[PDB]
Amino acid sequence: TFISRFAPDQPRKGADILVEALERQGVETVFAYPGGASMEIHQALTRSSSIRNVLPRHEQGGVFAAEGYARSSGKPGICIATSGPGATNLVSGLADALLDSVPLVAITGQVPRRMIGTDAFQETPIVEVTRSITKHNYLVMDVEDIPRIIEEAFFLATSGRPGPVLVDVPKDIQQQLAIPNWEQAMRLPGYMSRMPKPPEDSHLEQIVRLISESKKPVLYVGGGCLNSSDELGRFVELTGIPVASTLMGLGSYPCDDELSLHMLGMHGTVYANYAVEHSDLLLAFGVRFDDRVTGKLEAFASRAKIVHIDIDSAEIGKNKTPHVSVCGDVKLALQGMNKVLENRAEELKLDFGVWRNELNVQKQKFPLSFKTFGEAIPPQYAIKVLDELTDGKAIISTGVGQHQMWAAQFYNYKKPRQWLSSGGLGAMGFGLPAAIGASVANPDAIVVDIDGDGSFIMNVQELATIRVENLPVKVLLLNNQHLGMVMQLEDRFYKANRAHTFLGDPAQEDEIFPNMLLFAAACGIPAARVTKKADLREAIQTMLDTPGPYLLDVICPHQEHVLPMIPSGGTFNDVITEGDGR
Amino acid sequence: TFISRFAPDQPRKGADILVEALERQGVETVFAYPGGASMEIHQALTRSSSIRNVLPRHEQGGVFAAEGYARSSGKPGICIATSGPGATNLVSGLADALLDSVPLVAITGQVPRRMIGTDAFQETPIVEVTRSITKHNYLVMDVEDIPRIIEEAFFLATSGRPGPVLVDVPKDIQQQLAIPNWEQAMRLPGYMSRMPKPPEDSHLEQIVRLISESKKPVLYVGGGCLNSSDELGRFVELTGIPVASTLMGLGSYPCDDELSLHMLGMHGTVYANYAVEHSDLLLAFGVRFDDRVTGKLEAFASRAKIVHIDIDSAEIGKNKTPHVSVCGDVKLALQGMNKVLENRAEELKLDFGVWRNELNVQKQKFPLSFKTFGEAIPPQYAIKVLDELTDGKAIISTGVGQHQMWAAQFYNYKKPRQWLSSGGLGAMGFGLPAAIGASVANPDAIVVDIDGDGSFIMNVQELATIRVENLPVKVLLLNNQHLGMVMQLEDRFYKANRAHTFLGDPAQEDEIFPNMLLFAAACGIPAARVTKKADLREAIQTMLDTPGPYLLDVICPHQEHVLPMIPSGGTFNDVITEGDGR
Ligand SMILES: Cc1cc2nc3c(=O)[nH]c(=O)nc-3n(C[C@H](O)[C@H](O)[C@H](O)COP(=O)(O)OP(=O)(O)OC[C@H]3O[C@@H](n4cnc5c(N)ncnc54)[C@H](O)[C@@H]3O)c2cc1C
Ligand SMILES: Cc1cc2nc3c(=O)[nH]c(=O)nc-3n(C[C@H](O)[C@H](O)[C@H](O)COP(=O)(O)OP(=O)(O)OC[C@H]3O[C@@H](n4cnc5c(N)ncnc54)[C@H](O)[C@@H]3O)c2cc1C
Ligand SMILES: Cc1ncc(C[n+]2csc(CCOP(=O)(O)OP(=O)(O)O)c2C)c(N)n1
Ligand SMILES: Cc1ncc(C[n+]2csc(CCOP(=O)(O)OP(=O)(O)O)c2C)c(N)n1
Ligand SMILES: [Mg+2]
Ligand SMILES: [Mg+2]
Repeated sequence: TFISRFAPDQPRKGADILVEALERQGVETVFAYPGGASMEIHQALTRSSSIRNVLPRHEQGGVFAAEGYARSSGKPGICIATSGPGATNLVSGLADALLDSVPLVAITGQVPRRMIGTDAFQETPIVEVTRSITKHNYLVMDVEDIPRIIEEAFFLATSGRPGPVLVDVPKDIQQQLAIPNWEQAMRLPGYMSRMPKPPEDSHLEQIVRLISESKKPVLYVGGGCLNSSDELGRFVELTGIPVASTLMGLGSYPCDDELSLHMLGMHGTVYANYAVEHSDLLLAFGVRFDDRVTGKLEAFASRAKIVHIDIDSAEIGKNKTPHVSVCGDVKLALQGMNKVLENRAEELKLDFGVWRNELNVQKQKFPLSFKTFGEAIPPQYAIKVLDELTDGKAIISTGVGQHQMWAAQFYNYKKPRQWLSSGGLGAMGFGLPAAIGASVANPDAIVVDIDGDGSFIMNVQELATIRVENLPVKVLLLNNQHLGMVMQLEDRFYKANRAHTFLGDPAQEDEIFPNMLLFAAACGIPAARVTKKADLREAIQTMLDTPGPYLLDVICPHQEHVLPMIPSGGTFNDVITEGDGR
Repeated sequence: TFISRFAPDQPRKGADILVEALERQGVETVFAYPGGASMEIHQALTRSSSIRNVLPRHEQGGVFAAEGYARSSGKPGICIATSGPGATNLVSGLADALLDSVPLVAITGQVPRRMIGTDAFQETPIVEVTRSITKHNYLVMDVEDIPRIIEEAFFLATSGRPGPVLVDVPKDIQQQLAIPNWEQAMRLPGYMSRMPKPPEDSHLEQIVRLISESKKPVLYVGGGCLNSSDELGRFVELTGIPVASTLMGLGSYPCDDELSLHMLGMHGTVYANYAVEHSDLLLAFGVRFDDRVTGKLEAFASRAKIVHIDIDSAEIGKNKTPHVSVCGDVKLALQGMNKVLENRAEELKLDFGVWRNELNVQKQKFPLSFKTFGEAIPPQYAIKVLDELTDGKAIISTGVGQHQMWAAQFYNYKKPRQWLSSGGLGAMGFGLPAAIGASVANPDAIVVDIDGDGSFIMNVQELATIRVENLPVKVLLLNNQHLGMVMQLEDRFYKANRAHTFLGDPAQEDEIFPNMLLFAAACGIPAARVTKKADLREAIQTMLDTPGPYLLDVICPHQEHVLPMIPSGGTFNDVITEGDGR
């Protein structure tokens, strides 16, 4: 029973209907940047006693904060912007939320309805621009459609395969007085008709049947299992199948477990890729068969029977045609298969110890390794220290690059929604704002941003947002003074010819530039810089123990390479296991 | 006779054809940020001995730098980015270059042709996204189309009404070897068929005829006259008609002249708006009748015969239907009308001294005024000092807000392409990167960024670009600690109820936050902060005299309001002339 701030017979502004529509959706936090087209919304936002607004310093930071808010909680992330340049600054976040399937709802202001199409002031057709980078978008043409469109937006953004939904609201609609109807149904007939039904018991038995007939099975877990942590953990108990996770599925199955193969793919471990290559049964639960995981599709699981489970019927048979397919919630498919495995425990043999001890041979032969040069800080080792000092219980957001892979390789995430990273779009500067939204969604959680010097500076303006909002965001900056991941491809395929990848000052090469500590100092954030490996443990411990925000400039040798590596479009027999830029 | 770096019978990479296509267009500077999809281009960029690359710290800064490069020189601005997040970061600049008609060419990398549509890694349909915010865009599907598409891109971006043109280049096309054909014609039949012919002598005489018959004529000059500085200066000699410029036409006719009415519109001077309201002939040369200039269209020049000259036939009669219309280059229309006025000098009376001395009455009755409170720095006065200390010969780029209007009101720009500001889209954070491109295009010019604390922080990362590239960019920061322009609308129409407009730290209200000096310090840039009006003249003089970059944190009282003001959709009888937030 919701309690409104207005009488049921009292006319109110359209912006008041919009804010109340958010309150009725359970929204507690929004990331709104004001402007002329959304000032009525920002005015009605102050009249709400339940919706907190985190004012960013850039709308790209606002939408990225809404992603980290969403990614670290499962709730939908809500960002608000004004028309024109405010909306165009959300584009990177919307395309990012789409490719990673993040529940997000973006509300942009717009010129009055009478002015749409005249190339007016701050007038851009944001609906036409964001049509291919959003799950769905709207353009409110009447104040009475506000409750229905907002309900459809949150339903579309959260149900099925989640994604971003944009709601363009003209200025005159925000000002028009009306009495909202909260009981009008949603106009989504063909969407709901396509919502997958619970999986049939016939499909689940044949999958369980194929498990007992298989000798070398591999679990291909991805971002679709973030809500099935317990269901997947029980499923491996009854089967004993090794688990290979994606960049997005990290945390679904604990990386520190003996059955874990960690990450597979281009930068995935050798033993995980070996398991998929030489498997006879591939259980692809909650994945989309990205090119960064398969490489040449004909070589991916070429000797394996593929079982694909998805909530998006478009992903099934999209890149790799499976044997058996199940269109539905993998959380339910695991629940059904679990009670089939325990009731048929005696019937089914289920002892793949020959197969996993074949993989454990590769696990000790080709493990995740890193060199330590003198006292220079290995970035891999620095992240391994953060794992130890936080007991693997810290929410980790990252940028995109070498530091992004090392944060995925050398951290043992125990639970899902702990690993926040742009994997689909791979957007730099995602780290710092995502940690902002994650800290707001989880106030009592250790939130650490493992960013790179190139990614960190892109949205460095959000350091002011961290201090103003008093958020205990930790910034573990892995400063390599380079556009590292691009530099690595230059060393491998372009004879180490630098093409605009150095980020420091060429007039002073051996001086670390920029001095990121002064960036934190400008925003009243305590900062420190560590260079030698001995001082690394205390420095990270100081960052964690110091209350509030903290930036740690961890200096790393730039010649490091992310290993192992499979070149774009290769097979398992093309994995690069050694080598750097020295 | 161009000199290629390759034999005419030698196959070369597609990226080498692309760079050579830029060299053949006279490109001397590009603003490129590397990525996996554009690494081949960045590799071929290093092999060029004539194209300098300014590496930004954010692609939004790269495209804004290309705008300032273009806006301050008339040459086309070229920015390059990678696929996915690199391209989505150009969106704000492309929509900005479209609404302000800035010649710009954007080159984005893309996944190989065989992968377009699979929602691949860093794969977004940038052509579909940017179709409504670009003059035109391309998707290269064969390496042999590179010379033709690049030639069509630069021709479309510069000819007619200029605008942005995007060229999406897949990765496999950059790698494909070929021998380019530089002599293939452009496939633009219906574009060139619509290119306006030189204006007929019949139209120009009737315009000159209407000038002698008119008693109260007003010149409505805009961004279309930036290339007609001399032609417009001679036209007013032969007619004596007062000149009212737009936010975009600033500098076309010197603001310090006795016939100048300065800016008209929402925040335009009272005497300029009075001239248009009580005119009988309105010469609208190079304008588009924006809502920020006309307000209620029925009241705009309601008693005036409207003569509209444009190179875009779509703008003629778009918002305000004119009497006489001329579709063509205003530079030629002025040349034709000039030689008609001097050959008919004796026939035509041409003495509007009764009308301009009627306007000079309003010029002294309601001039541009500002209060000076104690020793607090008036932002208007600070800009007036910069005009004096630079002799009005400094290239000025600004953000968007209160400081943007005061930089337009209280600076006497003597020549066009000296005033760089986002007027159409009104994009914040445009100031600092635009000054970067302007300084590269005009190395020996005084480049000053009159930015606001909200706009400056959005693209503050480009301070590293200024130091690395050793550009003498001056930053005159008008720090009001608020989202000023939005705060002003709160004081006027929302009873001064603050809705997320304060940018400092609420835990320490009287402390200036953030300390922007440490931002400059982090990037090795000398900085200073002035608070008292007496120290203002020496501080600005120190900024100018100090070689290289320099940031001046000018603190201003936030209660200041931009005056005069006409509310959105009003008439001339609705102008607000006094009032602030005190
Ligand atoms: C520099 C860089 C390197 C990278 N290299 C790698 C790498 O080596 N290895 C790697 O794995 N990734 C890598 N990526 C990331 C890669 O591009 C993809 O993000 C990754 O493949 C994601 O795979 P995913 O399908 O598990 O994630 P997602 O895209 O999040 O998975 C979405 C899928 O889950 C389904 N789904 C969602 N909910 C449900 C449900 N309830 N029931 C059933 N299905 C559901 C969706 O329908 C969809 O099919 C890299 C990224 C970057 C930036
Ligand atoms: C906060 C804010 C406040 C603003 N308030 C004002 C204000 O008070 N006053 C004001 O003037 N602006 C104001 N603006 C800016 C406003 O939105 C527009 O940018 C402004 O009206 C531009 O008018 P313009 O047509 O002269 O500029 P432009 O858009 O640059 O003019 C383009 C026109 O010139 C034509 N053209 C180009 N080349 C030629 C040629 N060779 N021959 C003939 N025609 C040509 C084009 O076809 C087109 O019609 C404000 C902006 C902001 C951000
Ligand atoms: C906005 C954006 N631009 C470009 C890219 C392409 N890119 C991917 S990784 C990388 C280099 C980033 O280096 P850094 O952020 O410093 O992390 P590092 O690899 O050095 O550890 C780039 C440019 C991207 N993913 N996003
Ligand atoms: C990216 C973007 N977001 C929002 C707006 C709307 N807007 C226009 S002016 C302004 C306030 C800017 O204040 P500031 O940059 O500090 O300049 P000031 O008015 O304070 O002098 C805003 C938010 C915009 N033009 N661009
Ligand atoms: Mg780095
Ligand atoms: Mg300001």
